[PDB]
Amino acid sequence: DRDAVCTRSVTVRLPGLHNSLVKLKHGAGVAMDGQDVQLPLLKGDLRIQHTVTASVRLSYGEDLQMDWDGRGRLLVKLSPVY
Amino acid sequence: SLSCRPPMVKLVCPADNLRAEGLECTKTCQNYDLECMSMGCVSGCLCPPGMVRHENRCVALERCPCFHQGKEYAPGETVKIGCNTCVCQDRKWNCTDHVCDATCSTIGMAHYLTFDGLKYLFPGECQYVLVQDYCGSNPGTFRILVGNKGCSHPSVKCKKRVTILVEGGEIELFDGEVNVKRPMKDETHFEVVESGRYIILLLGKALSVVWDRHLSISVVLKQTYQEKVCGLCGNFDGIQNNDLTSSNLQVEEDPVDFGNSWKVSSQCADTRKVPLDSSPATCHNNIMKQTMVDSSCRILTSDVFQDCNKLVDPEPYLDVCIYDTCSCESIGDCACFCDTIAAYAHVCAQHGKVVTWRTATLCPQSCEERNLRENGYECEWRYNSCAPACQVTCQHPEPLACPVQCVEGCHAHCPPGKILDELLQTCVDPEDCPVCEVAGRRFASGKKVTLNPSDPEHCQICHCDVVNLTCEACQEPG
Ligand SMILES: *[C@@H]1O[C@H](CO)[C@@H](O)[C@H](O)[C@H]1NC(C)=O
Ligand SMILES: [Ca+2]
Ligand SMILES: [Ca+2]
Repeated sequence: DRDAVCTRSVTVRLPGLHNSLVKLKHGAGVAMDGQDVQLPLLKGDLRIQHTVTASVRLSYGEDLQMDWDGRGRLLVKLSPVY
Repeated sequence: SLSCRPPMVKLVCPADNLRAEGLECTKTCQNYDLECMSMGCVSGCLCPPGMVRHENRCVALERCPCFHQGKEYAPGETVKIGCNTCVCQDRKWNCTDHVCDATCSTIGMAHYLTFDGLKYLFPGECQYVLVQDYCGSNPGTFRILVGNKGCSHPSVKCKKRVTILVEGGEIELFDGEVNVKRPMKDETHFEVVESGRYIILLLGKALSVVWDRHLSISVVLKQTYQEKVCGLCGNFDGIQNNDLTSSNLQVEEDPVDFGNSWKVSSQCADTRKVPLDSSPATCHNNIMKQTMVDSSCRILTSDVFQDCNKLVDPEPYLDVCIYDTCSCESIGDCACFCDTIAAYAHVCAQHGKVVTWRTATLCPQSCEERNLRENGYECEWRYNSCAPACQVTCQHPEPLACPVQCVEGCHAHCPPGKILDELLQTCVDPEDCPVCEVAGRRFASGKKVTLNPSDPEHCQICHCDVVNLTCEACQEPG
């Protein structure tokens, strides 16, 4: 159908760290700057880990969360500082 | 290959810089302020840094237009949204800050559109506070109320009753006419303009009411209040998701528990939480009829409304159409359908889009009976699509504060040199008006008001009933 437009991927960009570029892929996969990565990924600020072992969760600082973009159910949590 | 055009120059990915933002991040006028992803450039030919692409033309200056409704606007051009003008100076629209005049409504039997804009469903059968000012920590000037009977299920039943309580008064209306049970003190602000299909009704500097003689209640307020009111229409603050603050000072999520907080009689019946569904009672398990109603409510999305659909979203006014005329058992009067579309056409008229949607096989609205009392058929009354509501008459010769630009209905039109009076149904020459001009100055046609209360020594009163050039003597206090 033409009335069926789902989300495939989402791209996150953190100018605070390297001006990097995270990418949540159509699976539960993540790819920083082209490089696939094993979870967890404790860098300084951002943590990426599974939740139920079937869904990724980004957490930059204490003012940002995310959720799985595998089959297209992205979420965000923005704290009142924004 | 193709040597690209003169106005732009080709790029090459350097092997060192990862930031090869070249062909992939082609900056057009949309995506300049927006930030772009890029892996590496391509073997394309991109405009210089000082200019951008614009519909197969690398427009040089940063003068490219400012889009709205998917339409071009050159820099300097203006747009009129609401009561504000707005001109995209550089590349962003630059609007004024004159807040406009809000408007409740009662679209159909059981729906309500707040000031800030929130349609919700509330079928009730008691009397309810539509809007008031005595809210928390305020004086409490006006207390417009509304009251319905047999109106939980829309039908040819559900006549509304409206009791408005301003300046210690009690003027109320039902069954077509308006009735004064208690006249109010400052009669100067009072006014009634029975023009067309409506009863326009002013009450002050910053209050007005409209009534289509059948169900609709469109109270209009000015900039004066700005979070001084509350009721079923909300608080008039701009915030659009706090219009469910009940009387007990908390936001609720279910509107059927909201309006139950605003009933006057605290011992009548509170309405029942209906199980939610896309099909009302008649359209429940009658999927045949459910399509004949859906199609007929697509007049709201038709060739004649295409101009307004770009300004006013019809999706709110369509949900009301399917809801009302399912529940309504329309037999002789197809008014539970013809009144939900007129409510959309009038909103389209306020934004300057007059519409003629009404034909002989759909909601006819004749106007021939007013041209009957005279044996000679002069034929001045006509159905006019949207005519001005605030004109000059023998009863209201001066121009009034006009909250409504134009209105539907039967309008009397005759050649100039004649002015309309309502008692004698036809239009008549100006001299036949009972007009008053005492001691020279221009004013109304002899309003029944006692001017000059302020100063005793300057108590020089001059009434005028219809024509008399008289002045009355003041009774001294001593
Ligand atoms: C908007 O217009 C005002 C008044 O002319 C001007 O001061 C201001 O710079 C303009 N702002 C933009 C974004 O164009
Ligand atoms: Ca509000
Ligand atoms: Ca105009």
